[PDB]
Amino acid sequence: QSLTDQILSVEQRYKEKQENLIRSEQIRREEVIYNAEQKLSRQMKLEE
Amino acid sequence: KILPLSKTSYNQFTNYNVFNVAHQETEAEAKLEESKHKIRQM
Repeated sequence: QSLTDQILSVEQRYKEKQENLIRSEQIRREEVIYNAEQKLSRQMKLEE
Repeated sequence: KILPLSKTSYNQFTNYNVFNVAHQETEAEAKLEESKHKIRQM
């Protein structure tokens, strides 16, 4: 029963390293996209 | 066991992290301002 409690605890710890992974991937794709949107702003250089 | 049936109501998907939602853009003006600037310049 303790092992079950261990097991669940560790499973939650495994999720943490994987939340870090999901956020790493999700945040990163958006970061690339809104680096791409810098060209919206270069096309604002156009306004300039 | 979700059987989301109600003839009187509709259930909300109540698993949404309300704290990180309801901030997309549309912003037609993001580019129209530039179009219009050029037009004003014209």
